[PDB]
Amino acid sequence: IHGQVLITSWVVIAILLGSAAIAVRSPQTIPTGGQNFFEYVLEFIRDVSKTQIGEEYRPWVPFIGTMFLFIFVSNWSGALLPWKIIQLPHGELAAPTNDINTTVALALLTSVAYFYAGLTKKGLGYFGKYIQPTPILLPINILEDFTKPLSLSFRLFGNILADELVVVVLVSLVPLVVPIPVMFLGLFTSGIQALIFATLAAAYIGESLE
Amino acid sequence: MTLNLCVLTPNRSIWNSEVKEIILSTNSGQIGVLPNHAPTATAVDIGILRIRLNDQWLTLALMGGFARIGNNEITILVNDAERGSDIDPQEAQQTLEIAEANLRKAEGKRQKIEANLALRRARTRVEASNT
Amino acid sequence: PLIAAASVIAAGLAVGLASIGPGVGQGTAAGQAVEGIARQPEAEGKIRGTLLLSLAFMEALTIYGLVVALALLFANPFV
Amino acid sequence: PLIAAASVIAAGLAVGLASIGPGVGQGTAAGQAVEGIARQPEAEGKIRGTLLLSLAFMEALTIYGLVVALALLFANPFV
Amino acid sequence: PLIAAASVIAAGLAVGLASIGPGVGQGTAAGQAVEGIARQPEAEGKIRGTLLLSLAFMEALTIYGLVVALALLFANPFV
Amino acid sequence: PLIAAASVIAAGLAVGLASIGPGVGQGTAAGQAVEGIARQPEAEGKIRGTLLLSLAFMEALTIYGLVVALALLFANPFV
Amino acid sequence: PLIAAASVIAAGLAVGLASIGPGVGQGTAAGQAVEGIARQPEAEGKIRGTLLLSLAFMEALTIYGLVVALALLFANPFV
Amino acid sequence: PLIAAASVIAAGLAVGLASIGPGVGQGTAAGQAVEGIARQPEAEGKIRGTLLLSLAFMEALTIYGLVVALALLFANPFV
Amino acid sequence: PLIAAASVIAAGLAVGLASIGPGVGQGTAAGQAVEGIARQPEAEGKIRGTLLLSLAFMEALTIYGLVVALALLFANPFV
Amino acid sequence: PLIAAASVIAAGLAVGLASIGPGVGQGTAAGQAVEGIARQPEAEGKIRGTLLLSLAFMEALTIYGLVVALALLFANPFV
Amino acid sequence: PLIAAASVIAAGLAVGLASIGPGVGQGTAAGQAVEGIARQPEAEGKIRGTLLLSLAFMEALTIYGLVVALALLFANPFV
Amino acid sequence: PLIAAASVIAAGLAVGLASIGPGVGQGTAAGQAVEGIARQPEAEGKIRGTLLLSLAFMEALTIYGLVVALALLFANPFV
Amino acid sequence: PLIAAASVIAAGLAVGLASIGPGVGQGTAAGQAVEGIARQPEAEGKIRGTLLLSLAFMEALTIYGLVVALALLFANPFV
Amino acid sequence: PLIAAASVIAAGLAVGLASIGPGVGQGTAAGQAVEGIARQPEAEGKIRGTLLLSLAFMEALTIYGLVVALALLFANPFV
Amino acid sequence: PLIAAASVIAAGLAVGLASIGPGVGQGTAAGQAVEGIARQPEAEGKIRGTLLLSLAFMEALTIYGLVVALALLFANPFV
Amino acid sequence: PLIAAASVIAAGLAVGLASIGPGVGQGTAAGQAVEGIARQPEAEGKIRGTLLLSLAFMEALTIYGLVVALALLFANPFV
Amino acid sequence: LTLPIIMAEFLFLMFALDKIYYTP
Amino acid sequence: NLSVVLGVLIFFGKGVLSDLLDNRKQRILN
Repeated sequence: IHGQVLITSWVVIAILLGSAAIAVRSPQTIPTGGQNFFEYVLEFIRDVSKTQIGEEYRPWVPFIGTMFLFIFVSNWSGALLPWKIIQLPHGELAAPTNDINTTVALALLTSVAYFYAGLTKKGLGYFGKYIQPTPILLPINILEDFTKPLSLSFRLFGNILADELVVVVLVSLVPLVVPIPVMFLGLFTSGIQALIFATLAAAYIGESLE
Repeated sequence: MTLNLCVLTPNRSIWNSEVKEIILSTNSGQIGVLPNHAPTATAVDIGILRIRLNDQWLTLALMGGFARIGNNEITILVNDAERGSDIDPQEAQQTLEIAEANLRKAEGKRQKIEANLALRRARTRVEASNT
Repeated sequence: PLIAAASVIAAGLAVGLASIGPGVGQGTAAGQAVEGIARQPEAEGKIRGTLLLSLAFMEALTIYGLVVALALLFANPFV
Repeated sequence: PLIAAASVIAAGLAVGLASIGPGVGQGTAAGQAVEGIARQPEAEGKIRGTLLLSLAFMEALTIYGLVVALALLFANPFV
Repeated sequence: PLIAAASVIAAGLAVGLASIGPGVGQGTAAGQAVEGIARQPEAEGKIRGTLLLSLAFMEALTIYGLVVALALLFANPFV
Repeated sequence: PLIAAASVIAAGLAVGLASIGPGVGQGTAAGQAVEGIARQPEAEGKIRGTLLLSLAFMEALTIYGLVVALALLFANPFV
Repeated sequence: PLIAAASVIAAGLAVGLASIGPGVGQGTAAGQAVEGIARQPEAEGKIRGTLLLSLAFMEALTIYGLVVALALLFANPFV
Repeated sequence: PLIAAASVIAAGLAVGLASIGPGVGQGTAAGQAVEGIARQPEAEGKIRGTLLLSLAFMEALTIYGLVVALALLFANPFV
Repeated sequence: PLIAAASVIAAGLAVGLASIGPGVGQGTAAGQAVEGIARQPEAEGKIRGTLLLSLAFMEALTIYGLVVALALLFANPFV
Repeated sequence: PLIAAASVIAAGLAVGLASIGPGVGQGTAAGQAVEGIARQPEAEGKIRGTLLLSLAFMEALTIYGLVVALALLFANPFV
Repeated sequence: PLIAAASVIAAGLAVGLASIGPGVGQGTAAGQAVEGIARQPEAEGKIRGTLLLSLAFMEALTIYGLVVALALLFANPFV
Repeated sequence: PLIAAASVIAAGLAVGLASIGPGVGQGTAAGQAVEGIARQPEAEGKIRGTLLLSLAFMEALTIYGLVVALALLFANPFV
Repeated sequence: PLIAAASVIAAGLAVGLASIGPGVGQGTAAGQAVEGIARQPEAEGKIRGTLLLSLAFMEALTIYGLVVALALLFANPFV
Repeated sequence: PLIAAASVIAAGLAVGLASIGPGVGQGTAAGQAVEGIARQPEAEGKIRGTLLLSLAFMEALTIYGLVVALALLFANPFV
Repeated sequence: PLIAAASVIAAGLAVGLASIGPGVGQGTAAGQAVEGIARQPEAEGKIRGTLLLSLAFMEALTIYGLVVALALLFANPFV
Repeated sequence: PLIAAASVIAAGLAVGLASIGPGVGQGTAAGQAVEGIARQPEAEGKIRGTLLLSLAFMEALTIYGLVVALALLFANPFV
Repeated sequence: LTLPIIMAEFLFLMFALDKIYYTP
Repeated sequence: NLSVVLGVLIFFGKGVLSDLLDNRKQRILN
């Protein structure tokens, strides 16, 4: 396996598996500090899903919330985790998203997701790729089918991996006193692009469902 | 060449004297005029008309309108005109206070836009008064 | 070798040639949407979500060149 | 000694020059979108789809440059 | 030696220069279109059909450059 | 040798410019079309047919550069 | 030799530029044209003639460079 | 050799830019012209005359460069 | 040797640029002339003469360049 | 030597060409922002939030060039 | 020799730029002239006067480059 | 030697091309602010801080180039 | 031999730029002039005073580059 | 030898671009400022300080480049 | 021979750019001047003072370049 | 040779771009100022000092280039 | 095909962990 | 050092997010 990413992705997935039990740990009808964030993020899933997917947003609530909150916790492990002293001879210790493979996995997941919706809910024989509006629109089918997953992934992946490198490229020259607005802009936009992959996934499901 | 300044309101005309220098505010800002400006039509907001006839530039208030600065003529069509010195500054200022109070009360949309209107027109009455 | 020199020229000029477009784009977009937030203040969020999605779409453009520059610099399959 | 140099110069320049057009066109489209949104808030649920689809067609023109540059990076036929 | 270098620098430059024009064209078409929706938002489908057809047209404008660059990458008659 | 190399880079720059010009052109044309839509949806045929014809005039532009690039690449008469 | 290279790069730049000019030309012309057709609904049976004759006058401006490309690539007295 | 390659490259550059200019010119001309024909649909025949007059005025400028280029190509006094 | 080459390159560049510039000049002029024909119909005879006079003033510009190229091509006093 | 001079010129050039956009970007954004602030005393904070949002979003772009210049300056695995 | 070879490219750029500048100059000047003409249908000749004054003053720029070009080409002092 | 001859041009163009962009944007934003300031006398002190902070954001892009320049000039490791 | 070879390029480029700039300059100025002449005819004669004075000021700009070119041609102490 | 030789070209181009950018910046800023004074005559005491502080923050933007130019003239720890 | 060669091109380009800039500078300045004075000749002779002062300040930038060009021309301290 | 020849081209470029930027800047600023004098024909007392301070702070950017020009011509620490 | 291998690996990984987290 | 400053400011940000959300849950409770 590609170890340099997998080793740290294991402990980030451990953070995920613990947040899986955070649900069943504390029941609060009125959630005070911290859990109100959980309810607000559930509301955020409601927002993006009901806004873009359409009707069967709720069985896709899991599939959108997973990538959204996972980009959240991976931004956490990338920047906000104190990792100055730790040293690995296998490679840099930045984030789970350091490898292309995680983002192409999210890509294929979203792709087969809207393909699944468009094959089940619509007909099996033909879906939006079939050339109904104008029968000479096969280049549109080819291009969009070929470009959606990989660049869908690249949109997030580029910024996240770029900052994951830029942080150590900055510390290699100047200590942490200078790179901190860079950390700020990164922690700013890394959750936005999480939202972006989420809403574009949702829009592709809506395309499949229409 | 020479122009005429004839303000006129929905009841009558409150000026017909041929003046030298009119400078009135507009929605876009201010425009100044001296004899024979080019043909022009300028929407004039609620701003004083400090009319500099040679020796005396006396303040005139107006409460919204329109203007036409064509050849040898300046027609000022406003809802109401008032020479600045006509209004007492004490009651002018007290009505400025009541106007600000009206906008303070006016949380509603209808009442608040009409009160903003009344406010601005009352404040310009103050500014016309003591000058 | 000379491969290092030309590759480094590329790693320098790539992000510089990238960063110009989304500059003017983000500028006009932010200006217009903020004038809209001024015009109708209550529509702040309905302006802001759309502006933000466009903004991230523009960040992707420049980040293509940044990724090319970084993959050229450190993880270089040539040098 | 020269083929890799020219390949990497081309890969840098392509991914730089890809973001020129879309980088400013997306700002134009999204500004004039969010202006119609601020103008009438109701149609926004419709407007967002049109503007994101324009964003897709426009992100395509930078996807192309990144793809050619990455092909010169990894799957390079002439080196 | 020189043939591969020039072929590959042209392969990069083609797609790099390719996306300047339509990258502003699609944006300005989408912006005028979305400003056209603000008045009549039910004819949004009408505007969307025209814009989508013209976006296929404008995507051809760069996909032809990409065709030249791919026929220069893999379908080479020279080396 | 040098000849096929220069023919290649000529084809590349040619298809690049043939992309650039027609791109912004078609975009302005489609933009003012989708702007003029605003007065009536019922003129949509009179808009779309004329625009599609004019964009065929404008695609002949880029296809000129593309067929010239093909004549340089595949039907290279000098090498 | 260079006798080939100079002429072929001449043809390439010629067709590229002959495209890039009439590109914005026909673009703004057809944009105002469809704007006029939409603005005046009776006039469509008249606007088409003037628009298309202007379009052909503009197409000549690029067929000049295209026949230049042909006479340089194939019908060269210098080869 | 040198004078031949110089002749063909001079012809290429000359036709390139001589096709550039009149494109933009006649484009904005026809645009503002059809704008006017929308603003006055009564005098279209009288518009047509001055239009075609100015358009021939413009095409003369392309003919100048094309004559210079064909003289550099076929009727050359320097070879 | 170098005299003929540099002379013909000079002629080509001179004509190319001198046919770019007066092009956009003529375009703006003719456009404003036809838009003036629109809004004020009863000016036509005065419009035609003044427009053609100014257009000839603009023609002298590229007449200069064309005849300069003809002098450096045909009647070269140096070779 | 050679590669080190290449790295330092790339370090300068990266920021030099990646810097040119964010200036006019922030300019247009803050300009329409402050015009809106003047248009209404209320929305200034909702203006300033989205404004500094876009300003930091913009600053990120030039910071990318700053860090790639720092890497070509000190921390470069090729020198 | 080298001097007479190098002088002609300089004179060519001279005449080219000299023809460009006053091109757009006279263009916009005569454009706003015919705009004033369509404004005042009576004062057209009095307009024409200042128009020809302006056109001659703008053409002076290009006649200066032309007398320099003739003094370098035909009445060359240095060769 | 050669390296120090490179770094100085690098730092110079770095500061210049970092100054150019903000040199465009600051004037725009500050000019729109000083147009909007005279409108409402209340919001002046509010607009002051917004403008100063945004202009400092723009000056950030040039102090970045200054940091690059000082590390290239004084704290240079290569020479 | 070499000084006289260098003088020509300076003279030509100087006169070319000198006709480029103030050409469009005087175009804009005299265009707004003749445009406003229609607004108030009675004063056009005394306005022509400002016109002639400013146009002399502008033609001085070109005469400066011209006399520099004439000094480079005829009266050079280095030849 | 070459270090100081390249220092001078660096200083020149640096101060050049540092003059280019904030030049047009100060232009647009000062123009809209004096226009803000032109609308309301009372705006003088309001706008003076704000305008001058804007111009000062533009002054420092180019004084960074001027300091670098003068240091690369005199403060040369390399030669 | 080379020093006097380079100082020549120096003076030429100096006066060239010097005459470029204030060309459009004075152009737009005098244009706004005369359009305003035409639509309102009330303060004509009193604006003429500020007009001539503005043109004097705008000729300052070219008189600096002209005197430095003349110092490069005649009073060379190096050769 | 290299020092004394290389320096003066840089000085010329310095003063040239120092007239390039502030030229157009000062132009548009003085133009909006004089249009302001034309709009309000009696605000001259507030207009004089503002316009002259703005023209001075524009001339500063060219006086800087003049200072570096004199420091390159007379007080060169290198020769 | 090593990178597609790691892609399919993380695909199944997200499959299982996604489901087991994001149902309850 | 600056790591501590960053952690403290991010703690403040967690606090402002949590208290705005507590205000929302106060709306729901009312």
